[PDB]
Amino acid sequence: MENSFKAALKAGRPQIGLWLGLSSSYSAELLAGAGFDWLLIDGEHAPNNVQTVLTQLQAIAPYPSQPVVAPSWNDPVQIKQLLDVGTQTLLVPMVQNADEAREAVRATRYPPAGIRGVGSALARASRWNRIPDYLQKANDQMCVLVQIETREAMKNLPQILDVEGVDGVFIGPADLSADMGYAGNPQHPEVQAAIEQAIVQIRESGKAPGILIANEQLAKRYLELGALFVAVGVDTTLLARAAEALAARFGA
Amino acid sequence: MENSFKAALKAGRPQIGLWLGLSSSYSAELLAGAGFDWLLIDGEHAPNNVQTVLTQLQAIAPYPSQPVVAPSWNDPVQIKQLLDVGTQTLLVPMVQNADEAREAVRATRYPPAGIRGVGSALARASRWNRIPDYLQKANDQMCVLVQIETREAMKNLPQILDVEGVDGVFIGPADLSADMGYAGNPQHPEVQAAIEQAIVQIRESGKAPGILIANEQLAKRYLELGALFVAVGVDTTLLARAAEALAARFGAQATA
Amino acid sequence: MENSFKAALKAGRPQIGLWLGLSSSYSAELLAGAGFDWLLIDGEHAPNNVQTVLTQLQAIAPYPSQPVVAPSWNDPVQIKQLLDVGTQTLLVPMVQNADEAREAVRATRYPPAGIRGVGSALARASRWNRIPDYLQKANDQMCVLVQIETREAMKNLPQILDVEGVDGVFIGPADLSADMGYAGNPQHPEVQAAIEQAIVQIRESGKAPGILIANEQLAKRYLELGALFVAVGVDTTLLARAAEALAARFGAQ
Amino acid sequence: MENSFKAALKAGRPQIGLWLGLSSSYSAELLAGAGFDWLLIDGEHAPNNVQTVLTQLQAIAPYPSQPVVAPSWNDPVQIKQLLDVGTQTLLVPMVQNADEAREAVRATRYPPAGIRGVGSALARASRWNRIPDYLQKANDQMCVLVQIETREAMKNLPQILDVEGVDGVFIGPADLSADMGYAGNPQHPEVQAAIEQAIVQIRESGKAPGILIANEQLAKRYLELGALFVAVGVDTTLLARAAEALAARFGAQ
Amino acid sequence: MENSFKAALKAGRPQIGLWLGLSSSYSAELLAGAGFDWLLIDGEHAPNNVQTVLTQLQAIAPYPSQPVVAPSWNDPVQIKQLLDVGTQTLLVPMVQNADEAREAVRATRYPPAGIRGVGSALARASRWNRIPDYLQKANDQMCVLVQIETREAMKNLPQILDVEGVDGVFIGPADLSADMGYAGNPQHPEVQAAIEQAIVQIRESGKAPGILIANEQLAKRYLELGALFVAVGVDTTLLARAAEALAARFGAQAT
Amino acid sequence: MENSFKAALKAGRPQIGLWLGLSSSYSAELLAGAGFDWLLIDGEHAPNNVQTVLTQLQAIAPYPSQPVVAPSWNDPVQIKQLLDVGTQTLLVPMVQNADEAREAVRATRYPPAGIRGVGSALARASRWNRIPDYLQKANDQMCVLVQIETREAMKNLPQILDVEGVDGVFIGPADLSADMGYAGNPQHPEVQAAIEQAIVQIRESGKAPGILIANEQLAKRYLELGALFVAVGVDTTLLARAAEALAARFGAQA
Ligand SMILES: [Ca+2]
Ligand SMILES: [Ca+2]
Ligand SMILES: [Ca+2]
Ligand SMILES: [Ca+2]
Ligand SMILES: [Ca+2]
Ligand SMILES: [Co+2]
Ligand SMILES: [Co+2]
Ligand SMILES: [Co+2]
Ligand SMILES: [Co+2]
Ligand SMILES: [Co+2]
Ligand SMILES: [Co+2]
Repeated sequence: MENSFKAALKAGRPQIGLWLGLSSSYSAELLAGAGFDWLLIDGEHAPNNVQTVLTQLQAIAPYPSQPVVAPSWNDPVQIKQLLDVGTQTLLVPMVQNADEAREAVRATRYPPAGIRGVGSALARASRWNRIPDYLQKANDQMCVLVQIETREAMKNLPQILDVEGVDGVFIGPADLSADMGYAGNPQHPEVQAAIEQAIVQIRESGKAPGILIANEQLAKRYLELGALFVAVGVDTTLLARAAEALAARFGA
Repeated sequence: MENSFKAALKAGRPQIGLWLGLSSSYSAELLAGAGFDWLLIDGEHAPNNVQTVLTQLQAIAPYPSQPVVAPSWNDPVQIKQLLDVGTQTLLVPMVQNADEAREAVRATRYPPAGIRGVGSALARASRWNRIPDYLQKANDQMCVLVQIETREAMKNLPQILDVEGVDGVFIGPADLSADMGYAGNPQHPEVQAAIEQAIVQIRESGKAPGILIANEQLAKRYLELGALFVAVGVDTTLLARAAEALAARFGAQATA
Repeated sequence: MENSFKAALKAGRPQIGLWLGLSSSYSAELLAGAGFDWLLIDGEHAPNNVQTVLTQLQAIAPYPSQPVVAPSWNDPVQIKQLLDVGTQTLLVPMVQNADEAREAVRATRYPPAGIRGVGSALARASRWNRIPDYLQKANDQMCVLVQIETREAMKNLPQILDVEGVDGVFIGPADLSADMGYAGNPQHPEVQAAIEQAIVQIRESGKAPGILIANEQLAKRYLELGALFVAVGVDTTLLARAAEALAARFGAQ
Repeated sequence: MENSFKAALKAGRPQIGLWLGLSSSYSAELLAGAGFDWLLIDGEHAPNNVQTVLTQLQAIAPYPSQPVVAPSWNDPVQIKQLLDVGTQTLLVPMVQNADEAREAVRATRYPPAGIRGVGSALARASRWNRIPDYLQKANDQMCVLVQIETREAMKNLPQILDVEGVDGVFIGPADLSADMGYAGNPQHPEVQAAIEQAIVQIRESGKAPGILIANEQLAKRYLELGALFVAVGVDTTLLARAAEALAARFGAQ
Repeated sequence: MENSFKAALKAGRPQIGLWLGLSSSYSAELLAGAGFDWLLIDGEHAPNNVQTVLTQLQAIAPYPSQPVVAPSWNDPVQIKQLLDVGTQTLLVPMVQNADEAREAVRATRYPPAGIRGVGSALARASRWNRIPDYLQKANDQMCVLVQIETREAMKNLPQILDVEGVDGVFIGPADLSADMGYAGNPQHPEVQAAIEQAIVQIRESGKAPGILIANEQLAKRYLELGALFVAVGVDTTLLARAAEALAARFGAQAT
Repeated sequence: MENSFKAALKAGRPQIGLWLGLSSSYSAELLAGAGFDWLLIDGEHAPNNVQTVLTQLQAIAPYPSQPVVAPSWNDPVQIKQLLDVGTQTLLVPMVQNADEAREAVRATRYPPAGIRGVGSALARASRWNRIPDYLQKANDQMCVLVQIETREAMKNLPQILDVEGVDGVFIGPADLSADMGYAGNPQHPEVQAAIEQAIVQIRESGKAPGILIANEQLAKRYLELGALFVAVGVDTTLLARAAEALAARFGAQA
């Protein structure tokens, strides 16, 4: 049950990812064979739930690409449910301060380190108790990534980076650009300045920076600045744009 | 992406609705062709979730009937999710005061006007970013309808009616009659007085009054008093009652 | 595991039914409480499969109303599958002659009386072998109903009524009226003559006549002539027409 | 509408249960015929939601075994939704004190007794308004069981037992053992001591004690100590362990 | 209930299509807004059934793109079922001769023209009997497209082209190339020759030629030769190829 | 994409299986970790279809246990569909003679060897065209097992064994006992005699015998006789019987 994504990040190995919003275990398997280091199953902005996360985890399982899951909110209940179907790496939206970051971490750990609910007998996570000593091994293989997505989050970043158990800090540019007054224009220089400053600040604390960006040149820039988990595209967009451009080339 | 239901309410055009509790994209399509101005996908009291709301929206889409969604609660996370699958008109249950009404409005609006989370590449709402100016146009096409459903809510109605972004106020007679101590009996005179008083107060404010009522004579009365979005039946009831009546017209059979 | 629909046909007690085409286990439950003697899960003209039939059977189970299933065709493999999920009364479409009726019967019976495939350990039908002597009891609780739906079938009614194991013969007025040249108009005198003649003919053989008809006055006539399983409405129609009438009472009118 | 699990509880009848985590209406039906007094549909630790709870309730309905549902948390909204699809017995997780217990009770009762939202017309719970007088009878048929799963809850037990409407108090050994420093080892003597003490307090207060324990010898011990709703197995475990043993018997030794 | 795809083929307006194998009503909607003239819901080689076809038809409905459905075989029962959920254009696989083509036609028509079973009260196709005189109007709005996919079928093309109610003839290049001994790869001179001669012959008969090909240069060539329904890509391929190229630009490789 | 089950049978290595009729990708995963050599997804007597077969194959994929699928009938179209979602080993019910065996084989092979329809671009089987030279390599990794389940099939067994592409012959005791006149009692000596004779006959032709039997003593005997793919239990039975026995230990009375 070693979490290989977590190990790679701790080792400073950059991981290239794809964001999955098609909410299908079928297209998930198709994309699991595409060569990405990680895949993000989006429970916040795509029509996923615990049940569809489960089937996408099952589809992805035999492939080299590692799954990461975003809950719809920093909710300990939903987090519990996602961990039990086998989620080991979690990308938590809208973490605004160190207290919220701490609660995200505590939501993933069994007592006394946290408040994760115990139900190993019926969890896929323990393979229904086939994994020996699962309850003693689980906490150390959880990888908690928190999203900073507002000015308020930026103010609290130094404190957030001091929270033990926060393995990575992810910058959400859509939300950040909107909160900064540039909605839909994360490429704006003021937003970019905040993003670059944050990436360096995160890496400088010895934690892993991450980000999603559709511009491949920006993605390379962030990697140069020390980003360690970079999502470089989104499935819905890849499909829609490729389809539209094809139709257009035939005058449809 | 302009919200035609919102525009109709703003113009003062009465809209006749059916409540959908069958939680099926199939029956949703069947009912979408029946001639209603609006259909309510009930996420509060029917076994719906974000995924089933999506398929019902897809089913209804080619028809003129406009979808409205009731979330299970005034919860910004659920509202975010419903909006991203394409919900533009929301009927929020159990809005008790103007602070709650304001929170419902803010949940539907992107910053700085609200706290709606941004995920347009993934959203049916933006047609997966096919709408270039989606983020700039979205707020103005959201239609927030708040349900007042308790004695407490009725006391707060004047302040609720001043909340910018509340486009309509809907009276929920089942919850209201129960809160008033008349469960299952909205026909009661004290309940009817609170309802009529509320419709008139809403009307005078310039916002749209709405209500659900299965009694067609009451429905007509409410429309006469100025109600602008009136749901006049429920799919489960229509089906059950028509089926029960039909079986009964044949009754028990003689053994021969 | 007694087939009470079958027993009622044998008692001579007419059974009033509703046709289910909403293809939902939720609306199936709602309608199971509506007071019908039987409910037809339509696998031919509604978007059902073996899986949705199963969930509809589960939904209906605690209610008095008895389920009947129409497969999409007289196909022994599909029939095998529907029986294993627990179907005991079948309404087979487009049965054109005695050969086809015999094949429908044999599809429902274990050897040597037929060719039903054996898989009781897996089957809801046996409650996963919880029911003792299931394999020895099952054949006799099957109720085979065959639809006659064309001029050819009507012509061949006498041979069909001689088939052992055919418990009832059901007239399908939509397909019949179309085949007769009156599509959409089963109320045509020529179609009604064929229907009434058939009902009497079936009644006389000792087998049960059945029919689906949305006109209530016609239904009462068919009952008067001896019909024993009469479906008197369709869920999709009841809902659609009720919704439409309601909207209209508030529209232009 | 009569809640027979609640009735049994009030009569002091010990009820033997099976925990369901397979999240399937198909295996639910198979297990509903197995002879258990009750079945726990786990909304907290199995991949269930309101919709799958509904289908499992429909599957279980015609059997004697009574359903109990664990919501994922003490959340009035989820509780409202679970009640409307027909849940009458709730096993609420992580109830830490008396205030939380009272809020669980209030979430199940209509005004003016509580805050349960009213939507009887489209609820399976009322059979779509086919149950009279549903709204007047519903509150009394709700059965609220609260789970005590931490040292804090154990400390607060005396006060929790004083909450009207709490019909039963359930000890969660997995969560309790972890909270006490023995994760994966509820067998441990000190955990056992805490469990046995709680059962006594509960029984002596006049409320029903409950527990889940897969070790049958410990189950029988808890029953002897006065526990009244005891879940003695988990479907996933029964299936996994049985399959593993079968495979191993055909492998080396 | 007017079948506009049929009307386009009859008018000689070339229709550009995309093949749908993702078997999802969600991606079907996303693709329905991409600007194609038609979309093929593949019930033969993708994990679809009558129920999933229905949901895809519903997702596609409000968009201009017209749905076409390939059943898994020329089976009148499956055809009956597909039609009742609202399919009006069928792409029937492995039609080998004129008799089989005629049987495909008859499966889509009510008596006396065919053997389609009558179930209009519960069919989406009639909008649950809201379309007045549906039973009298339905036949003329059915569009039957037959796939020729073997050397035998190619030999029988002249006779297949003489079958009334066959509105179009589609060449299946993967199956045809396999039958010709090229193991599913149609990019050989002799396969191309067979395809091109067939397109010309179909068009000269006054029927619509169709084809699926992922190579855009070949698609353009087939349009130049008179093909009227050309599918120019497959959803699974577009997605897989787009994703793999993207990973490869960051060094991430699956090859 | 090598079929390891097929290779095992060829090598004469016995494979222990579990029959899956719970029709769930969730329980399929749970049972995939249980230690079996193979798992039978039953499309004939459990409520499965191509779509549910697909999700069970996906669930099973990262485990050692190899999937086998039983179609509902020897139907080329259904076989085509099952193969495209990734099925490589088929257990075909009610194969009665050599013509039927030969047609099962042809249904699994691309031309010229068979009539399997070509749709590689959208098949999980080819992993959407990532498996190089899939169409050229697919035929040799297909494993065709035919079920003999009637007296007629028994009579025709020698010719069935003489059809190339038939990799294994499976005896279906429930159907066979019924056709023989002992419905529900496979244990009857006359059925057992037929079964044992068939097993030796299959082994002697060089091909792999298989059977399903829930009685573990009988299973061991069939293995001793040279059966090479033996299913020793059924998921639904395992679960129902274990649950019932548990309830009964606490007082449950029928
Ligand atoms: Ca510090
Ligand atoms: Ca514009
Ligand atoms: Ca009756
Ligand atoms: Ca000609
Ligand atoms: Ca070879
Ligand atoms: Co964000
Ligand atoms: Co209300
Ligand atoms: Co008919
Ligand atoms: Co617990
Ligand atoms: Co082809
Ligand atoms: Co068999």
